[PDB]
Amino acid sequence: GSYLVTSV
Amino acid sequence: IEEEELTLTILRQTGGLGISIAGGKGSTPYKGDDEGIFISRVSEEGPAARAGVRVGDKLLEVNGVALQGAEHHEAVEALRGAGTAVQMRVWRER
Repeated sequence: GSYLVTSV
Repeated sequence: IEEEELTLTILRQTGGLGISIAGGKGSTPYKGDDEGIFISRVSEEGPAARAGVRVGDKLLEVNGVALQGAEHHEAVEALRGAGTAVQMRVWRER
């Protein structure tokens, strides 16, 4: 899996 | 208490909400084995900061719709809508 971060 | 449940309302900016979110179904958990959506960053003096959002808050509901089972992309889409205000219910571990 992947540790996803998104700026919003 | 252990989980404080807060309802926070962000007044949107042309630059956005001033937060980063992590997590989601199928992604690497923000903490433990919890696949929920969490606040991973809050822009200082940004809209979410002014609304009282904090790093580590668990996002349960956005504009009256639960994020239960949401993949990361759904949460991103839910927070990139057209509304000038974003109401979110969060759980905050004290």
